[PDB]
Amino acid sequence: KRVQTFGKKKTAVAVATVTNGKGLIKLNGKNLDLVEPYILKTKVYEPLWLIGSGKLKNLDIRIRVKGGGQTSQIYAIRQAIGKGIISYYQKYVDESTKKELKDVLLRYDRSLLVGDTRRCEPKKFGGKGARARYQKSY
Amino acid sequence: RRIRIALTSKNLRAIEKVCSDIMKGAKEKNLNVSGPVRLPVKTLRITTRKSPCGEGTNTWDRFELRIYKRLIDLYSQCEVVTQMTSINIDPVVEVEVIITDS
Amino acid sequence: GRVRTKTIKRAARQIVEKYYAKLTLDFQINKKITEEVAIIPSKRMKNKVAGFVTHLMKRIQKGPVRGI
Amino acid sequence: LQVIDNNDFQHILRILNTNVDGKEKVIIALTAIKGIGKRMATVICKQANVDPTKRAGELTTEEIDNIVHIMSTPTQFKIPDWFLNRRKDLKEGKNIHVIANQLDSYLREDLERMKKIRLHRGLRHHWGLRVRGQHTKTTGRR
Amino acid sequence: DIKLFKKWSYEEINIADLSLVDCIAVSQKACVYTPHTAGRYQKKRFRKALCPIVERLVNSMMMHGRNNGKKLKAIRIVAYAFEIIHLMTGENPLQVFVNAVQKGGPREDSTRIGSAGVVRRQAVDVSPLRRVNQAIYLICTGARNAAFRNIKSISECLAEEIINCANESSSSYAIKKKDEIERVAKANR
Amino acid sequence: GCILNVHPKKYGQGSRQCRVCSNKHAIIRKYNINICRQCFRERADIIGFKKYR
Amino acid sequence: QFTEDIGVVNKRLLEPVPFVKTNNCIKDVDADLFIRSYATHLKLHNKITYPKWCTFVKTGKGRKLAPLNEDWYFIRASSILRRLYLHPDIGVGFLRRQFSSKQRRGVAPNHTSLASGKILRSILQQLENLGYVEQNPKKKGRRLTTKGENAINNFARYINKKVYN
Amino acid sequence: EKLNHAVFIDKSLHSKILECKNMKVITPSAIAEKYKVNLSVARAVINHLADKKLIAEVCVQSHSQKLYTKVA
RNA sequence: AGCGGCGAGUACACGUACUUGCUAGCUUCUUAGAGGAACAUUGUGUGUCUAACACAAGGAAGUUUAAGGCAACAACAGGUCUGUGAUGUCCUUAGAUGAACUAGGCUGCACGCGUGCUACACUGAUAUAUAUAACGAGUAAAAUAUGCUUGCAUACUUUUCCUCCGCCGAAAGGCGUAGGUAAUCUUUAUCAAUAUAUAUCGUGAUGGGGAUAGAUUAUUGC
Ligand SMILES: [Mg+2]
Ligand SMILES: [Mg+2]
Ligand SMILES: [Mg+2]
Ligand SMILES: [Mg+2]
Ligand SMILES: [Mg+2]
Ligand SMILES: [Mg+2]
Ligand SMILES: [Mg+2]
Ligand SMILES: [Mg+2]
Ligand SMILES: [Mg+2]
Ligand SMILES: [Zn+2]
Repeated sequence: KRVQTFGKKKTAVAVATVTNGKGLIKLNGKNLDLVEPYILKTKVYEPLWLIGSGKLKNLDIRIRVKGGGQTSQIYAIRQAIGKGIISYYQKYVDESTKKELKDVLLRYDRSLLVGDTRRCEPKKFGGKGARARYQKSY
Repeated sequence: RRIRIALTSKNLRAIEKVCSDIMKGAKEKNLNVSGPVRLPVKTLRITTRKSPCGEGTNTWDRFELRIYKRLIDLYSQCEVVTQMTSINIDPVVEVEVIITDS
Repeated sequence: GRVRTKTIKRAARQIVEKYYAKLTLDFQINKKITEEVAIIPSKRMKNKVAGFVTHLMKRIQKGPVRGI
Repeated sequence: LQVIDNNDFQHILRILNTNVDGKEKVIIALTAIKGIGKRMATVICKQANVDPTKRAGELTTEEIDNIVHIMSTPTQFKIPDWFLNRRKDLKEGKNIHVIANQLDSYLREDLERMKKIRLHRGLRHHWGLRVRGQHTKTTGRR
Repeated sequence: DIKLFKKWSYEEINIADLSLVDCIAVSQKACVYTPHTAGRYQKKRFRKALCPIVERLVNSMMMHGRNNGKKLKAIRIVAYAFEIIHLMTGENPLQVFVNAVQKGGPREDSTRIGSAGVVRRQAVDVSPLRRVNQAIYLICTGARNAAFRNIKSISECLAEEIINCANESSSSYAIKKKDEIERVAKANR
Repeated sequence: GCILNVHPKKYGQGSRQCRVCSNKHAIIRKYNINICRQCFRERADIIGFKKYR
Repeated sequence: QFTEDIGVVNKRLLEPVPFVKTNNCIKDVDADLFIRSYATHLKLHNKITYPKWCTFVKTGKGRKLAPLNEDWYFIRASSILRRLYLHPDIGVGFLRRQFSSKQRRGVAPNHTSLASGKILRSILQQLENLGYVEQNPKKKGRRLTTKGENAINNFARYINKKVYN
Repeated sequence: EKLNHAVFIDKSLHSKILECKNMKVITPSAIAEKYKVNLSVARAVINHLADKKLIAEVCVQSHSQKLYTKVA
C-alpha cells in the first residue's frame, strides 16, 4: 500500500513515496519531464529502464527534493527512486523477486542503492582553503 | 490548565538532571505530562587573536558558548506546579512558568 | 600504522594468563569477556585489547608462545 | 535574401563634421561621433524609425538627415533630461547635449576657467597630477 | 541496448593491439548512456583504468584555469564533436576514437640514469597506462590550441584532431610530438 | 564661558572605550561585550567561553 | 475556443518517456513555450499596454544595456502570471529579488544586483484592471482571481494538446 | 594575413553561394572559409536554405553548434 | 517541527494540481538525548612466519575512517612598558611632556620592494528566460507634540536594531504603516553566482578591457 524511502547527496535529500496505482510519477507536483538540466535526465531515467515497464505499471511515485545543487539533486533523486522500488517489493511481494531486482540494480552500479559519504572539508586560518596557503616571499 | 515549563542553561548535565527530576516528580501525582521538547542548540562565537602585540605568525583561537533549552507541558493548577518547580534547584538553570490558554 | 603500545599488550597478556579456560577464537565473545573482567574507560581501547587477546589465543594452538 | 549592389554600398561616410562611420552596423557605427555611446545610439536609432539590423553603408540621405537632426536639439523628441550631458551648463542654465568638436572646446574651456581662478583641482590639472583623491605614491608611475 | 549518447552501440568495437586491451574500458560496467559518473577513481593506484574512456576524454577537456570544473560544457562539446565525426567518413565515432587513442602515445622514451656516477640519457620503455594517458593529453592539447583565436569552434577542432590521429597523418599534434619523442629515444640509446 | 569637553562625541572611536582598562583600541562590540581584545582573552573562561577546536 | 498560433516548438520535447503523463494545470506544461506563446496572445488581444516611458529604460542597475526585443514587456507579464500561480501572496520586493542579475563593477569584483520597481508595479496594477489579480484583504501582497487561474490553465491545456498531436 | 571577409552578397556571388547546398558538412565556418564571407552571412544563408527545405538537419542543434547536410 | 485524517471549493481526466476551515494517529523527512558499530574481521600472498605489510570479499566506513584542539626537558638578551589602577629607575609637573578647544598632517611624488584585484576574448561579450545553497545577525542621550519671544517649561506617553507590505520616483532613494527581545517575524520547501536554453555579434585594440577625465542627482554626518 505505501512506503517512504530517502536518497542523499552532498546536502540534498529526496523522499519518494510509493503506492499502488496506474503509472504516474511526479516531482514537487510536476511530471518528471520538467527536471531542469536536460543533459542529466538519463541519470534519473536509468533505474526505470533497468527494472522495466511491466513491473512498474501499478505504482505511483511522488518525490520531494530539498537542498544541494543541480547535480547532487539529480543523484539523490536516482537513489531515492531505486531504494523505494526495492523497499516496496520487500514489503508487499515475495522477497526472492526483491533479491533479483536488487541484483540487477547492483550489477549496473552502486550509488543506485548506497549513499556517498564525501563532504566539504573545513578551512583553516592561514590560507584561502583547507589546503592552500598564502604565498610566501622570503 | 495548560501550564508550560521552560528551562534554559549553559550546562547539559544540570538541565538534563532538572528535567528528569521534574518529569518523575510530576508523574507521582498521576498527571498528563508532555515529554520534553529539546529546541535547537545555539552557539555564541568569538574569534580573537593571541599575541598582545603584533609580531610573529598570525594565530587565532575560536571560542564557544552554547545554550540549551527544554520545554514541558501539563494540565494542572498554578499552585501545584509552582510548588513542584521550586525545591532549591541547582541555581545554574533558569525556570519560568507560563499559562498558554490561548 | 597499526602497532600496539605496551599498555594494550600487557593488559592482553595478563587477561590470557588468568582466564584461559573461558576464552575462545571469536572476537565478539572475547569482547564481552574483556568488558566483564578488566576496567577500561574507553570502548576503543577495549576493542583493541580484545583483538590482541584473540590474536594471542590463535597463536597458542600452533605451539609455545614466549611470555605467557 | 539581400543582394545589395556593390556600386551603391558606400564605405566611408561623413555624418557630423570630423567623422568616418565605416562598414559597421548602425548602432556601433554611430559610436564614432565624439558624444554617442551605446545607450544613446540605440535610443536615437529608435527615434528615427530606422532598422537596427542593417549596415551604415546602406542608409539613404533622408535617414542621415533625420539622425543628424535628432542628435541636435533632442528635447523636441521624447528624450528625457537624464540622458544628457551638460544638464545646467553654468552658462545659460539649460539642458544641452554636447557633441563632437563642440565637446573638446567645452573641456578646454572648463579646464582653463578653473585654472584662471586658482582652484585646487584646476591647479592640479596644471601640474599634471590626479585630481580625484587617489594616493599616487606607487601607481601612475610612468 | 545501452548506447552512448543514445545513438552509438560499442557492442562490436575491438582494440586489436593486445597491449592496450586491459587499459581501456568499453565493457560491462563501463557501458553508459552519458559520460557523467561521480565515481571515486583515484583512491587506488590502478583504478584509473576502469573509468570509461569517453569520460576520461571529457575529464581532460576542461583545462587552462578558465574552465575548471565545468563538466557539462565539456560533455556538450564532446557530443557534438562525435556527431561531426560520424557525418564524414561514416563509421562508429567511438571506434574512430578508440583507434586514435591507440596511436597517439609513444612506445619508448629517454631519461637520466645514474649507472656509475657518469650518466646518460638512456632509452627506456613506456607502460600501457602511460601511453593511454599521453594519447588523451596530447589530443586534448592539440584541439585546445587549434581553436584559440580562431574562427572554427572547439568541437570542429576536436573532430578534426581525432580523425587525423586515427589515420597516422602528420598534420595532428599528437602524431608529430610522439614521432619526435621516439626519434630522440632512438638517438640517445 | 567654558570650552572644556564641548566637541560632540556621540559616535566614533572617541566615544566608547574598554570596560576594564579604559583604552580605546580593539573593542569587542559583538553581543555588547565592550571589552578590548586582551582583557577578554584573559577573562573568557570565567565569562563562559570555551576552546573546543 | 482558441485558434491562435503556437511559437516555434523545438525538438527534445518529443522524446518518448517511460512513465505516464497528465495535463490539467500549468504545472504540466513547459515554461519557456508557455511564456512566449501567451505573451504573443496578450499582445494580439490588446489586454495590456506598453507604458510609453519604457522605450528608453533598462530593467535594472546591473544591466547597462537595454532589452533589445521590443516584446519584453508582455514576456515579463506572462512570466509574472505563472509565478503568481506558483506563489500566491507576493509583493513587489519578492519580484525585485526574483529578476536579479550580476553587476560588473569595473576593476572591482562582482556582486549580485536587484531589479527595478516601477515596471513591476505598473504591470501588477495593469493586471488588476483586467481582473486577473486582486489584493488579499486578509493577507498581504496579491494573488490570482478565479478568472486568472481559469484563463491560464485553459491556455496551458491548449498548448499541450497542440504539441503532442 | 589579415582576413578580408565581405559583409554582404553580390549579384555575381549570388549564384556561387547556392552551391553550398550540394555538399556534406554545412557549418558556418565551412561556408566562411569556402566563399570568403562573414559568419553572419553564412548563418543567414543556412537559415534561407533550411526555410525552403533544401537542406537537412543532422541532429538537434544547440545555440553553439549548427551542422547541416545535403538533401538525400 | 512535519506527515497524515475529516469537510467546503476552483478546474480538468473519468484520479491529478492548487485554495481553504478543522483536528484518528505516526516519526520516514526536521530537531536532540542515551546507546551501538571496525578489531585488520574472513580468504590469499611477503616477512626471522615474530613485530608487521599488501591485495580481494563483505560492509555506511578498512591510509589508527576525515579534520582540528592540547602540547615534555632546555633555550633566544626574539616581540610587546603604544592593552592594563602590572611594575623598578630616570625625566616633567602652571609659559606642563597633565586635561582640553580650533585648524592642519598621518593620503604629500623623478624612483625601488612584498601581498593582491581586474584583464588580454568565441570553452567569449550583451539581452531575455528556466532551475538551485550553507554557516550567521537583529531594540543616560538625542529625537516627534500646548504657554511664551533661535531659548525655556513639559510623556522618559512614541521613536533609535532587522525590516514584510502599500504608494511615489529611470534609478539611487523617499513617504505611510505591520510583525519581531526571536525554530514564532524580517526569512530560508529557500536569502547567491558559476550552470542551462534561445537570439545578436564575427577574429577587426573589435560590441575584448575599463584606467583617466566633464557635467548633474541622492543619502550618513555638527
Ligand atoms: Mg577555494
Ligand atoms: Mg605596488
Ligand atoms: Mg538573469
Ligand atoms: Mg528520524
Ligand atoms: Mg603599559
Ligand atoms: Mg585636535
Ligand atoms: Mg599609514
Ligand atoms: Mg573598444
Ligand atoms: Mg566591454
Ligand atoms: Zn581592556
